[PDB]
Amino acid sequence: SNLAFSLLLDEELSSREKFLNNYLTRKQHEKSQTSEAVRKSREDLDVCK
Amino acid sequence: GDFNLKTAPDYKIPEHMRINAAKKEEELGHLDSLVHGNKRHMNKCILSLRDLKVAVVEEIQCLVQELKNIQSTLHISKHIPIPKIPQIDVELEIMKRDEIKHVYMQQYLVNRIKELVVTFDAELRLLRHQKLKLDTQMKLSDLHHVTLFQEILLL
Amino acid sequence: FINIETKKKTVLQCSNGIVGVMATNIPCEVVAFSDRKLKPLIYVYSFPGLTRRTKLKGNILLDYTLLSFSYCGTYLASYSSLPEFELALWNWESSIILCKKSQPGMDVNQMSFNPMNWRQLCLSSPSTVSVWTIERSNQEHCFRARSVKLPLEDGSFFNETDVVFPQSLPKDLIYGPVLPLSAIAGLVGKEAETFRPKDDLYPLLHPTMHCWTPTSDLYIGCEEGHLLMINGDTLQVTVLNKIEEESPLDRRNFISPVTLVYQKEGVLASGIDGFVYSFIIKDRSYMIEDFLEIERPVEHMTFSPNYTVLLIQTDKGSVYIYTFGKEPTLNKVLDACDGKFQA
Amino acid sequence: PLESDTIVVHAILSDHKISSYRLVQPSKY
Amino acid sequence: EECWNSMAVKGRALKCFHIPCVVENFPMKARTVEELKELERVLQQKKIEAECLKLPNYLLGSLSTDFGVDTSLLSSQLELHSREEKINQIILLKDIIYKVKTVFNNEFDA
Amino acid sequence: LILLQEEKVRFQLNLTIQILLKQGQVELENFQLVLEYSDAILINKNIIE
Amino acid sequence: LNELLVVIPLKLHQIEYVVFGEIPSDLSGTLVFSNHALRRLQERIHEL
Repeated sequence: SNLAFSLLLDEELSSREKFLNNYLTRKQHEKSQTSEAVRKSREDLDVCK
Repeated sequence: GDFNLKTAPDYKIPEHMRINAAKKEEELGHLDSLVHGNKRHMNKCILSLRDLKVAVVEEIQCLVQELKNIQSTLHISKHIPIPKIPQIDVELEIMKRDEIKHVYMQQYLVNRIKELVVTFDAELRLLRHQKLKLDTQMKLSDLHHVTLFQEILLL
Repeated sequence: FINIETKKKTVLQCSNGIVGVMATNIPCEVVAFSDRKLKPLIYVYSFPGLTRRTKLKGNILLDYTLLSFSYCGTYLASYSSLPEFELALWNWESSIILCKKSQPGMDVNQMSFNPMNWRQLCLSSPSTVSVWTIERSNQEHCFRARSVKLPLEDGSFFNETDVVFPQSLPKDLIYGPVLPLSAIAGLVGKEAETFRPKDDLYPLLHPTMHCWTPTSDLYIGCEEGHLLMINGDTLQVTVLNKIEEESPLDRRNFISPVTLVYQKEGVLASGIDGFVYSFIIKDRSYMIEDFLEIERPVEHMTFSPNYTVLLIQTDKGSVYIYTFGKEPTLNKVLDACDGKFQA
Repeated sequence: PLESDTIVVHAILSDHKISSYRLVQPSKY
Repeated sequence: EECWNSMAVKGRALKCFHIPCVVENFPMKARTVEELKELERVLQQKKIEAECLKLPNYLLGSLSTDFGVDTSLLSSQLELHSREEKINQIILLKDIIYKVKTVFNNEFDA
Repeated sequence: LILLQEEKVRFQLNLTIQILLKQGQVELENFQLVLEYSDAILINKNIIE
Repeated sequence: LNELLVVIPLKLHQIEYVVFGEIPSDLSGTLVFSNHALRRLQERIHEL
């Protein structure tokens, strides 16, 4: 009973690791969208100013 | 000075500290009551999990029947496979609109079945977490039962 | 199109099939309707000429579940129908999608722009309320959804313990450390993070109808009889308390608001009983008064722009108009039959 | 002397299962 | 059928002639061919592990040495860090339980 | 993810083990009634002496 | 009763008597003690 116990805590930690990796992958793309919008805003701000 | 000992000949047992067979038997009775109570609580939880399994299988049955009903009006070329049951000019436009409409009810019922299956398996993950916590508890409960019974037999 | 005073009916035939969702922008006198077919072109027409101003075309393939014009009229949000479930903001004058976001799984029952802030858009589903911020830079727009925590069915607030990282219980020093509850069977993936107890699947309040305050708050009705505040910025929730004056021997203690429209003195609610109620709301409490009785249950209700004409639509299609300060108050414009003509 | 037999609930997607205790009546103590 | 064909060693009692003492055997089920195959597999696996490598009872945490059961093939309780190692130790301890029960059941039959 | 990986390593090193201890002059309050050995710690007898 | 053999399992960090990084090869001089009773012995030193 004590050795069927530490088998699967590791799987739970791997599960949270997978969820965090997926969240990181999505948030990098969202940061890329925001950076692209900021980059186009700089040049349009300068031209229109 | 000195701490409470139970070996040294200079030490004499206090008369209240004198452990007898009646004390040991009452202690084993209280331990057995604790064992039976913990086992009864877990078995009640497992019975609730079994009835929950029956309920979620019935809900998946209803969703699969609704899936067949919406697939009856669905064109074959945009079919999505049925989740398995658990065991204990104008006319073409709105025709294809009906096709993709039944496609997304198909996807919604498949995702709902997936959610129910995942949540039931996760309910089993809960109660298996409460299983090996108490399995490790009752195995030592039998171990200390043997220790007290050895103390019962000798004393 | 039915004129109220002259009772004239004019038909604008959708030449390609049955009309889908319907919306109007009154300050521009434009009528945007979706067509329920393969290409959900939002036909924006101008009234009374019935002239097709524009067709809005997206990536959608059926329809839009809801269309909602902004109070300024320069923007039109569309919550799309099956299968995309895309919320898209349209500059319908230029037919340009400023932003779009797909949310498969949640079904918006009502959406509404904030009348004083076109950047705030509320979407109410049977299970969640979401406030959407349209965040713009230069020409790019994006949707930032903000789901709002809803109270339980008794109105209480659930304190969500971190399921993945439970707090430190006293370690039983023989039987292993206290693990997260989905460990000891171990479904590896997003199932462990969506993992919740089915014995602790506490139901939430069902949001039926939301309307906007002049102060950017949200009046939300529940099928449990509750009325909820949601601030459009802080998203705070506080359940209203009914001022129960001790009037005994009446079974009207439960009122489920089918729809809620704001009035200058409170909220006009409608029940399944066929009764329109006046909810006079003070800071954290409300009083219910009997405002109107109708033979059939009320489905939809709306105000006129001058807030003197009150459109009340029943479930069978009967249309009544309550004119404020004029006798008779209630006038039946449409008498509804079963509609299913067989012979 | 059996109070409740061992019942095993199985998962659907996974092979994870739980077995109940073979409950007997408590001892005369 | 379900009670009696399953038990290779049937649940039996032994009563003293004059003492009210009852000794019961371990009611084994039929030791499966799968169980004997994993017995032999882990036996040669731990034997070649010991050969590649070439202790008190409480560091092991077992008193199965009191019944003549070979527990030198048990991995250390401080080294069971991996899932395969803990599963291997689980099935080793199941076999060791059967071996202790076999020793007692031989004495019971005597 | 960093704290989760550190917890993963620490929990993989923290093994639930069983150790045999005789009751030779053992001083454990509530040893007989309740099962909990959370107060039980293995020390030398010379420390107590 | 002291001579009786019992099972008192403990965790990894419940072992305060560690010799050369391991639990030693003899339990003759070892002693399972209550955690709060060991602090009471140390506090009574300062009290005295």
